Amino acid sequence: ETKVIYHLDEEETPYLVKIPVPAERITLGDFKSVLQRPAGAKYFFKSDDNARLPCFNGRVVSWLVS
Amino acid sequence: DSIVVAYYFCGPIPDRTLVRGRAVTLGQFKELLTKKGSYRYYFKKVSDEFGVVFEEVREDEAVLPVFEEKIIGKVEKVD
Repeated sequence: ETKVIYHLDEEETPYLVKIPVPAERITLGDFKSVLQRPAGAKYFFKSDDNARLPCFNGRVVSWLVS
Repeated sequence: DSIVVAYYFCGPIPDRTLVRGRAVTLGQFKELLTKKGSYRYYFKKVSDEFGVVFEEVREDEAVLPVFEEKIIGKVEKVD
């Protein structure tokens, strides 16, 4: 289970969602399967569905744009 | 014995309600709601686990976090 903190658009306080996939396999596909966000948002990270998400100490940090 | 609740129903700031205090539960919050099943709940919590967040709560038995002296929350719908 990986903790993912994402800033939605530009809201003050971000969101924290736990994804039941250990951080070795944390994919954008998993992030989408969790969020189930209308299309088509873009994603950035702090550092494709098959590609993994960069996480240090089991924390993913991301940004979303509608 | 009873605490204040204020949430966002996707968007609303519905009026701060009193809720009885036996540790307010997620199910205790969503029993105030109808036509659910596809709602999604977050609650502003003091945590910069490595400043504050809106942690998603999905279990009808989880304690709801307390911000300030209330339970500031945010419920939004899927599609």
